[PDB]
Amino acid sequence: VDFKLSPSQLEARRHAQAFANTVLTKASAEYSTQKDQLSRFQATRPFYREAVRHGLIKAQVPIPLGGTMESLVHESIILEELFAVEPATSITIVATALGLMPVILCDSPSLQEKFLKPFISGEGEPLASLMHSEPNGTANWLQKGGPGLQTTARKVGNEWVISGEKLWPSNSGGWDYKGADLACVVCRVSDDPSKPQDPNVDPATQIAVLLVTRETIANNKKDAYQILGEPELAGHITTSGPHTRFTEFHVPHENLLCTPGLKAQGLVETAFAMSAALVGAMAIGTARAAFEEALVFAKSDTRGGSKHIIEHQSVADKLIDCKIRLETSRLLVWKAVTTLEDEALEWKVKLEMAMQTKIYTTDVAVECVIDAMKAVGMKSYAKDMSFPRLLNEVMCYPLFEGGNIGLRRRQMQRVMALEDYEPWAATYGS
Amino acid sequence: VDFKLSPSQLEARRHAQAFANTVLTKASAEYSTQKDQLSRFQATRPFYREAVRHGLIKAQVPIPLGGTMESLVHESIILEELFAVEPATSITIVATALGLMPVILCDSPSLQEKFLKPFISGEGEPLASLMHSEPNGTANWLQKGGPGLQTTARKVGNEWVISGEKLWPSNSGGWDYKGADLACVVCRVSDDPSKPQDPNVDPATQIAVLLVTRETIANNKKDAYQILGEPELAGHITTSGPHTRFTEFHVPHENLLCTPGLKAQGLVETAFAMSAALVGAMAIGTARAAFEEALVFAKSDTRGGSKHIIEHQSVADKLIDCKIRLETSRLLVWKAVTTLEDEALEWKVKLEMAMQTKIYTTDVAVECVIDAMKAVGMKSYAKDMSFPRLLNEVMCYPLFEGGNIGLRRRQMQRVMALEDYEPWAATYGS
Amino acid sequence: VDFKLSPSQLEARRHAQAFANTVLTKASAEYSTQKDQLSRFQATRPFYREAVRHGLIKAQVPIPLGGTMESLVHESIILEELFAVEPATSITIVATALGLMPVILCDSPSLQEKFLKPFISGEGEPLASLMHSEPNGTANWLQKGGPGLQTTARKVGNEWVISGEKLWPSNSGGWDYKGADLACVVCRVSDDPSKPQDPNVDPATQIAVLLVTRETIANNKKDAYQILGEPELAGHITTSGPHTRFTEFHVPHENLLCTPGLKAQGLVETAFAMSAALVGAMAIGTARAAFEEALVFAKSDTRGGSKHIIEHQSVADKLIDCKIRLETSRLLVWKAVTTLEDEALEWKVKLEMAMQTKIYTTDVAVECVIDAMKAVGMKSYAKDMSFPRLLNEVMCYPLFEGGNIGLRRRQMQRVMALEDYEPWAATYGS
Amino acid sequence: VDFKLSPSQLEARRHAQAFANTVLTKASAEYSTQKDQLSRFQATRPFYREAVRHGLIKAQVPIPLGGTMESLVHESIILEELFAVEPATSITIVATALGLMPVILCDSPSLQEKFLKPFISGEGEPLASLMHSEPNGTANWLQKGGPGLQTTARKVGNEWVISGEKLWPSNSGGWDYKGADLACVVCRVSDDPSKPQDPNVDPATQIAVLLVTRETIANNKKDAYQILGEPELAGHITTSGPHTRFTEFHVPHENLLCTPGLKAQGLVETAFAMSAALVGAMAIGTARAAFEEALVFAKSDTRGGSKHIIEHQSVADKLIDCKIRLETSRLLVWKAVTTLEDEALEWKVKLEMAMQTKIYTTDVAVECVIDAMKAVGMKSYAKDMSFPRLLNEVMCYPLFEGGNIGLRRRQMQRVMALEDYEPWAATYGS
Ligand SMILES: Cc1cc2nc3c(=O)[nH]c(=O)nc-3n(C[C@H](O)[C@H](O)[C@H](O)COP(=O)(O)OP(=O)(O)OC[C@H]3O[C@@H](n4cnc5c(N)ncnc54)[C@H](O)[C@@H]3O)c2cc1C
Ligand SMILES: Cc1cc2nc3c(=O)[nH]c(=O)nc-3n(C[C@H](O)[C@H](O)[C@H](O)COP(=O)(O)OP(=O)(O)OC[C@H]3O[C@@H](n4cnc5c(N)ncnc54)[C@H](O)[C@@H]3O)c2cc1C
Ligand SMILES: Cc1cc2nc3c(=O)[nH]c(=O)nc-3n(C[C@H](O)[C@H](O)[C@H](O)COP(=O)(O)OP(=O)(O)OC[C@H]3O[C@@H](n4cnc5c(N)ncnc54)[C@H](O)[C@@H]3O)c2cc1C
Ligand SMILES: Cc1cc2nc3c(=O)[nH]c(=O)nc-3n(C[C@H](O)[C@H](O)[C@H](O)COP(=O)(O)OP(=O)(O)OC[C@H]3O[C@@H](n4cnc5c(N)ncnc54)[C@H](O)[C@@H]3O)c2cc1C
Repeated sequence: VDFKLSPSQLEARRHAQAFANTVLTKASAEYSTQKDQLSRFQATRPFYREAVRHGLIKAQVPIPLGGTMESLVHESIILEELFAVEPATSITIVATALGLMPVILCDSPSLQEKFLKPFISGEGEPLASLMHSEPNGTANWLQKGGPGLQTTARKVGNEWVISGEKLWPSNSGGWDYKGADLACVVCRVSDDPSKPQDPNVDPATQIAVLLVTRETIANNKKDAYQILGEPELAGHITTSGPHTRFTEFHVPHENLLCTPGLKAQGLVETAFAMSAALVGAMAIGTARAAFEEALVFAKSDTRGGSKHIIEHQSVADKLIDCKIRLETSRLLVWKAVTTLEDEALEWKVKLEMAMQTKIYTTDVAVECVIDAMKAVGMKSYAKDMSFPRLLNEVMCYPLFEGGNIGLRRRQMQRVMALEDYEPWAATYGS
Repeated sequence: VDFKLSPSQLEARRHAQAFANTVLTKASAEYSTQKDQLSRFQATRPFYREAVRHGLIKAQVPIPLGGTMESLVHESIILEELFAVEPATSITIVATALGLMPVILCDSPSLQEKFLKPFISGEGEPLASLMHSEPNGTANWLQKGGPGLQTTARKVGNEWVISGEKLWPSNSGGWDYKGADLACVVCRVSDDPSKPQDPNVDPATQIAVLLVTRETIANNKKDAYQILGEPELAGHITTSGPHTRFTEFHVPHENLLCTPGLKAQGLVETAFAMSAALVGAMAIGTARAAFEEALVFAKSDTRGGSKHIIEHQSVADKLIDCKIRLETSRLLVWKAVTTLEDEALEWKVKLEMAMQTKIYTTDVAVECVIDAMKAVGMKSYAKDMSFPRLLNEVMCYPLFEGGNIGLRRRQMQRVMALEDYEPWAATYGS
Repeated sequence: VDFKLSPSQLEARRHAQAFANTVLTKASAEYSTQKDQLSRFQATRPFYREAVRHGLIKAQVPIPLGGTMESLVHESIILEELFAVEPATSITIVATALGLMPVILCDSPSLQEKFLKPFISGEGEPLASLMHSEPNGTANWLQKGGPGLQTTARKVGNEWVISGEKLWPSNSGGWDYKGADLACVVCRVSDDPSKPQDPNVDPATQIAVLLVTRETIANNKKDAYQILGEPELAGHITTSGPHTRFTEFHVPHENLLCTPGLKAQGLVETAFAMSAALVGAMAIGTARAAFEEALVFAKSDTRGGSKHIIEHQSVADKLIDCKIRLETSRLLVWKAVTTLEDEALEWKVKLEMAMQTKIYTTDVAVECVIDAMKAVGMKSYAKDMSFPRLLNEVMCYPLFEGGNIGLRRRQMQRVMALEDYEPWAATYGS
Repeated sequence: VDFKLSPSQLEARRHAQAFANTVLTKASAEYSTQKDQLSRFQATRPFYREAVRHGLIKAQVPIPLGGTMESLVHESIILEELFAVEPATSITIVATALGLMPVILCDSPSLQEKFLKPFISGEGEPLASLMHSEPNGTANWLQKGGPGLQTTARKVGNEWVISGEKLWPSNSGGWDYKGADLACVVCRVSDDPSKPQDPNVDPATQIAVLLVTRETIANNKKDAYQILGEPELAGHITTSGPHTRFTEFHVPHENLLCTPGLKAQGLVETAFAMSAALVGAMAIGTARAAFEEALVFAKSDTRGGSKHIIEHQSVADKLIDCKIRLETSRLLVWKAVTTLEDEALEWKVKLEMAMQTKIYTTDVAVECVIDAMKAVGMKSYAKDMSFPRLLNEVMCYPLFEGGNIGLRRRQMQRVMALEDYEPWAATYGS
């Protein structure tokens, strides 16, 4: 046990720091004049282009597979620094890394080689998307007896036909609504999309993931793929996770990521449990910019009295608590990622640790922005301070990458319920 | 001890709902299409005009002073209700009420007759503002040995000369930046305003209130009253509370609301204690809107599953916690306004109850919207639900109207520390 | 609406305070010297005797039925003052009250007259118990599908035969293990006590309540009613709430309280809803003792510094939090028992209000004792202060009178899920 | 960054579980029959004897000093295992670790060799005690202008003369009230103890540590050293920390630990910072006992339902919240201790980290035990579960070892207020 950072870990951080200040700081002058969600997301392209030009997309892909990813701790340190300054574009890198996951994670070197190609290249503006989420929601997608997913696939010849709607998956229609360079569309296999799911089949056995690229979309009727809309979001106002209708959408059997069933759900599960751990780095960075603006203010403004605000017990108390949450949070994300990475542990041990991390860090970052604001007082509520932005931004986190109430709390409840559950396995082994 | 409502109480409510539904829901369509705080405030003018026509401004003024205000519970009921639908305009009404309070509460019938006449007339869109807050903060305005207010006043012959800046005062510039129809400006008396407050005088002894009209400003040089700015706020985006610089600004002695010193500080303290209790009705309206939107969703939505979202223990739990916060908060606000109205009670007993009320109800309203958003899940985060508006608006309450950390917890703590403190005196008597 | 107390509410307070000061403060000299739960219960008899002689057992039966109960607001006020000083004996009174409740609430003049007679006489030390609780739990006692209560009854000729175990019912074995003077035993009906509950009959349809007296027990065989043990409890170390076995226990049909089924369940439910609301007065008393002990200490102790510790903002903050929780809880309790007494309101509005009361008051009393200890510091942890006793006493409340996690939040949740639920009905009617 | 345990960190754990299971489990039979705090402590003497025989006292001293302590993380893992089973004796081993710390931390090799001999011995029952706390309190001992420590020392010839009272220091009177084998007595230097601390001198410059053995006490008159009492504690009922008076108590110059003043104060600070960090492991163990007992219950108990109660979202949510707290706590304890051992790091940085750890782990473990009791329900309140023991044990943690409100938060506030404060020095370097 050791918490020291190697020189490569410190360079990643200097690097992510330098990119956030020199490039990210300028994003806002471009997007803030834009009209609606997409205009703002599009005003973001030059900065994501830089992100690739700085090698940050290549760093989403492990070295065995062509990329420059050194570890998940490196990745945790980079996201925290990025989010600490500007979640525009930074959010696009992460959506893209999530998009690449189920490939990154498969049995097929040829799929890996085929699909990872534009991201590991160092040029353009390539975008991935794990399209799981729907208009009718997903907390119960694996429930025996229930509607299951409403994006369905049937096999017609040597292709697959997709029928169904998706909502929220970031990046999913690219910069232009012609689609994203790669997108892993998660489906339920239904021969007849007019049939309810069979209440007697395990929903997990019917999962299929089907890659879909700008090519697939194009080799298809102009209306087999339409963008019905784009949510106007409370914060993260430069992201795109549109409403997408699939109508008789043809995709080649070669684009099938793995056997449908338990193996396809495994990859979606594993992808999502990784992003669950990494997302705490996003919360950390946001709440960290809250606390740091609050700290600098409290150490330099006396608010009409004789001493700096930090000298009031109640002010220091709010700051102490933010600090505590940030520190315990970080420790937990690093603990989580390192546990994911450890080949000796069973999956369910790694999954329990990831759910904890997602739940704790996202919940606690909310508390941390709000205490920061409360300590600054009325000033924190005017837009010449970061706080109105941070507050909207920070509320995404318990909600997204699978909300705490619906998904992550249940996934951890299921694991704890198991006969052979070991609460301390990630620490004390066995 | 009795909680049943009277006929006038039930009608006050039916009337406020009818006005919020038929008039206030139409406001968004007008203010949304505007680019800056001030435009969005100006766009609200017709709704304020209807409110006067509906009696609602006249009902900010006590019956014996010519108004129609029936009781502070009547006021409470109406503000919850207005605030459960649309804070735009609603917040103008309550800011006019605060602005009218130091006149309401003074003991001079000729000043009352004169200055309250516009606001009981049934006509126009007259605005009032209590101009207290300052760019440097006010948590410490009564600190002995501190700098004190930065708006000072001095007597020159037969008039008063205001110098310095105000920030945040709702409505203070008016519809058009030529002033509110009535402003009570709170100033610290200083002969040489470039010399520090004397460390040796109780700051409360130097407080003056000066009434400043559209006329007083019209009778001064153009650069003697300058709006330097209008904060862009997170929520309540249709309010106005500019940054105003008074430079050698002449007020007539007949505009002095009373003799400078402890009586003047006392009128201001009593004004902010009353609004400290009432602001809980605002908090409860905004959180009720959250809890109700969530509740209706939880009961009409299975969120891809077999059963309505409310049949899940963790979902019910959040809704239960919100309900309880709403319930306890309303009880407290009614308890507190009823306390303020009790003649048999010492002011310290009334002060303490009003501070409790503001702290609790405002803190817990935030918890309430956030818990509602959580139970609704990802959908609560897009702007075709009310939540992203509700969240930004609720964060105002702990911060504004004297912030809890700096102002109200300290006012309460001064009373608790007094030798003669009777914790339960509002309940069980002296 | 009104919070002013009448002269008899003031008197009731005066009288409960004088009783607690002059009588209840002496109990501890007697019981502390004792070896087990029961001897501590037994050492408390002279104090219950004084309770009876001060008319306090009679004040648990309403005037229409021959007792002196003035109103549930009166009751609340007495409970607060008893528990503010001494829960021993105080607990026995409220347990007697609960055990009388189903006779009180049954619409049957001959039963009322026969069974309440000892409790209105102002003589002896008669005890009553409501025997619902069981060794295997009771949160799921109305679950269709489930095993249901395991105290069953069957009618065998002109009489009823009880077989099963009860645990936790206060006072149930009387002073001497020969039985409470009146016990209401809730059973599930099964003609064959070895058959599992029929999973297609709604459990509420099978509830019976049988009245047992020391005479019913004496006309049974010795081994038909055995006390199997007495829990040694964290706090309230002077209550008896035994483990009881019923083996072939013979009860006269005419000791049957009402027709088995929904009417019988409905009686148990009403009794428990009323104690739900009144138990908040207990939680308040205990929490209030803690707060008032910390307050007086904060106001007189400098802790080796130069000011009373109440002048430290982190000290003030905790006591402010305690005051807020006490104040809200009391308002809530009075709202609840007032709601319960309203004939115009339907059952579910009342039950929901009561559940809300039990949940909030009992959770938040814990926090209020723990924060009071943190305020005082080390010294709170030693038995020359009250805090050790209160700590253990306050933690009963979330758990007993139907726990919040499994009983009260489920009852409240079931109400909130009905299509015809009106959240604000107890406040603004329908 | 690495979280994997070394084979000796694993053996430390095994060794500690073994000791606790085989030895500590037997203490309760012995101490439970004893009728006061000292009697209960005395009953423990055979278990501390066994702990010395297992080398646990020797493991409290670093290797270069003739001890067997391998690292602070080993120490943390050890104390977690002792406290997860039984704080009796365990509490004495850490109290002795603390009493030894001023001596271990001093820069003086022959004083080490002399005073540490009996603790690295492997033999007897030697006790140490850090005697700092006083009847009047210690949160403000360092306050310029305040009263200061009420235990004072003056130089007389070649001896020091102690006057005043200590309260709470653990083990301070020995097994028999003739004193601990080594007590470090913290005094304020004063030539006339009847005269107030000089308000113009920095309290930290007047600090002296005198080492007092059974010999030092033996060489004095009977009434120079006297135990005036022994607090009866809520929890930790077998530990001793008496009320001690010193009256003209004479200590030799060779027993002064170091030069009075800032060097001496720094030795006290350093020792209490180390315990502040390590005490989290005590808190983790108590809260873990609670979590684990409830988790077991939850997966074996249906509570008359048809499913194990962990199957209920509300129950699981409780256990999830506990687990998060214990996980985050442990990470933070390991971070804190590792940070203290970092020679490359500045003291402020180590200090802040240790303060954070104490505040979090000891606050959050109270919540953890209370949540666990809520999940188990009525049953947790009876003394045949371990919860009544845990509940009183846990509430010591936020209070003892420097309370969180008075001491630990204030220390952290002063570091955060420093101009050259680096929030992340411990994670990211300077
Ligand atoms: C910026 C942003 C980016 C996003 N990026 C992506 C992306 O790359 N890929 C993608 O797939 N999605 C993405 N989303 C969606 C995101 O992951 C959501 O978390 C996902 O929609 C699941 O949402 P939900 O947890 O609210 O569950 P929902 O199904 O919408 O359920 C909502 C609520 O119902 C309740 N509930 C439902 N079922 C249960 C139950 N069984 N038990 C208890 N409570 C229950 C819970 O309160 C829950 O909060 C994005 C969203 C945003 C805002
Ligand atoms: C919608 C809206 C309407 C408004 N309407 C009005 C109005 O009608 N009239 C008017 O005058 N103003 C108005 N304002 C301002 C509002 O009343 C503010 O609450 C007021 O500016 C005081 O803010 P503050 O409590 O943050 O104090 P500040 O003095 O600005 O200090 C801010 C922070 O410093 C810390 N702090 C400072 N001093 C202390 C201390 N001694 N102890 C502990 N902590 C301390 C606290 O954390 C505090 O929150 C309005 C603002 C808004 C958004
Ligand atoms: C099991 C056990 C073991 C112990 N072992 C030892 C030991 O080995 N050595 C030893 O010396 N002591 C020991 N004690 C004492 C222990 O370390 C206490 O923490 C110590 O007495 C200080 O307590 P306190 O923090 O409550 O400070 P106090 O000075 O007693 O202050 C009490 C309260 O006053 C308020 N307060 C006072 N000043 C301020 C301020 N300036 N700002 C804000 N709030 C303030 C705070 O709420 C604080 O909680 C032990 C006690 C126990 C129960
Ligand atoms: C001082 C004292 C006096 C008492 N007086 C009486 C009395 O007069 N009469 C009487 O009948 N009893 C009495 N009892 C018992 C008391 O009312 C208990 O509340 C009752 O035993 C039920 O306990 P419980 O809520 O924990 O339910 P249990 O059935 O014992 O359940 C325990 C825990 O399991 C979990 N759980 C079980 N089912 C569910 C579910 N469906 N959903 C979510 N979680 C669930 C919850 O976390 C719950 O807290 C007394 C107890 C004490 C300590």
